[PDB]
Amino acid sequence: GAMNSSNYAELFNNDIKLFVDDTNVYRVTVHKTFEGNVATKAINGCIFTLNPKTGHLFLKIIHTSVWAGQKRLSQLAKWKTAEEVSALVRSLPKEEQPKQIIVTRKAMLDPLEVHMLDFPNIAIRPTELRLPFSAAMSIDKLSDVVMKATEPQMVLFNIYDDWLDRISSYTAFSRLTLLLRALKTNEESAKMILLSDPTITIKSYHLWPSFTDEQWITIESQMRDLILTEYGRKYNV
Amino acid sequence: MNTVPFTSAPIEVTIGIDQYSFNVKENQPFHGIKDIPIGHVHVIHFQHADNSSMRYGYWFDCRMGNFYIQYDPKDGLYKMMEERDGAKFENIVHNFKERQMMVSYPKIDEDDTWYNLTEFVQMDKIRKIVRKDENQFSYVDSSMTTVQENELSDPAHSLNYTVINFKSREAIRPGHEMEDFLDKSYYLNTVMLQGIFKNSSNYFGELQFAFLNAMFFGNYGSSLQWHAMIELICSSATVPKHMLDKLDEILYYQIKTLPEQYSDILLNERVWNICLYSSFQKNSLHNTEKIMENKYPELL
Ligand SMILES: O=C(O)c1cc(-c2ccccc2)no1
Repeated sequence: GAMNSSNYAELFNNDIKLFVDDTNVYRVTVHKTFEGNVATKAINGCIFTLNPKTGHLFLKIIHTSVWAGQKRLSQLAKWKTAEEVSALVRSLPKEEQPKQIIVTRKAMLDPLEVHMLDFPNIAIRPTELRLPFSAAMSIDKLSDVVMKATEPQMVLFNIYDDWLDRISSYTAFSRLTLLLRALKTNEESAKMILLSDPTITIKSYHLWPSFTDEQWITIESQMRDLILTEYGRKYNV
Repeated sequence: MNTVPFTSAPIEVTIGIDQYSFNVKENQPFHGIKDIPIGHVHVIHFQHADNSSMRYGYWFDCRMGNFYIQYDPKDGLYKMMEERDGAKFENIVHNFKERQMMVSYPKIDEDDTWYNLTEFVQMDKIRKIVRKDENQFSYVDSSMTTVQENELSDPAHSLNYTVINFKSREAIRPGHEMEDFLDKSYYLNTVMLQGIFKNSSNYFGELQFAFLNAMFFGNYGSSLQWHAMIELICSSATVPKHMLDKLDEILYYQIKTLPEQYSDILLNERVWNICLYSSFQKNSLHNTEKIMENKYPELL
């Protein structure tokens, strides 16, 4: 069934599972036309498919050519997402296939269920967590690969860098969600908190800076302050 | 015209014959139903006065044999039986008719209601949904489950309706997932009509039989099947015009006949609002839409 805060530790047990977020699949800019009407222009998107235990991210880049000459693009995007997740599962060896796929938006349930009929033992579930995965495109190296793509492409990342050498997957996911929530709430300020100290850098093969354990405590506290600050500005508190 | 005599009526019971019903008192001198129109299937159904649990009844066709009803005090119900001795049968019926111990099937001459509800229903198809090959008539009751219900538990006592499931491999061609899920025309025309039912008349017959079992017995799985067969047509972009026009007639007379006070339990709001107002065929059911809006506007 649904996934929430009561069964939160289930994300870090030994049953393979993937989160699928479709927020960034169909992305557009809205603009005026010469005649004063409004038009959309699509830009490249991505499917965010994440294993929360290992940090493995299957980023399928959605190139704007997939929309050419198609109708009802917001509906099509859900079915394209489900098509691509199904193709990913079929490409994995049996012992790597998930036992559960958790979708961040309930509108993905029927498209994914229909594309996965051949896998009746893979559970397709919603979640009551409000997960900030839309902010993935605020991670510079992810945004760069998506915008430079000239054709469909799958790129593999570990979204936890090397953190699991030092912390549990529960703690790593909690850190990721806090970082993404901060980037979603005030991107510029979060990026400034993450990059202000120039002596701490991002390794070529990483997504985030090489903070020590104590520096991650400081960063996490700065991110929580940013979020609370923004909540106060929003609601006049 | 044909006759279904009763040996007797030892327990108080409401007796239905098609869309008609009447009450018989405990040990009243009731000996059956006469003037039953030849040319249609019929259903004779029962609800005991002292225990309204289990509505039950029998589908039959007087052209296929001489049938009578007798109460079984061991199993506690009125049973249909066939009499093979033709002259005994006529002799019994004549005694009962001469003493005016039968009610008359009360058909008004202007009235096509029963034909309109059973136009596509044939006994041979009933006997494949309800499997009891030793009898020419078919028993149905309120609690009987369907094959689909039993997959999601005595198979000998089940309603073998054709399984319809919109999220099944039968309904969805590999490679046509979005197409087939949003437009059920493949499933309707190739899988169901060409493949399983062979023609629209058999499809409508099963739809009409499902409705009648839901209405007369309160059989829940029958109601599910009736709604699924409507939704399958309405959710298809490509349906032969003659089928759409016939479906409008079929549903109009079903909605016309439904007891007003049974609507909360016999009509699925989601299915009807989808079919009348959102589906491909939302503008193809003019007669049904008009009666639904004037008779059950709350549902919508
Ligand atoms: O490494 C970079 O690209 C970087 C760091 C900053 C920055 C600017 C203002 C305050 C804090 C950090 N801008 O770019």
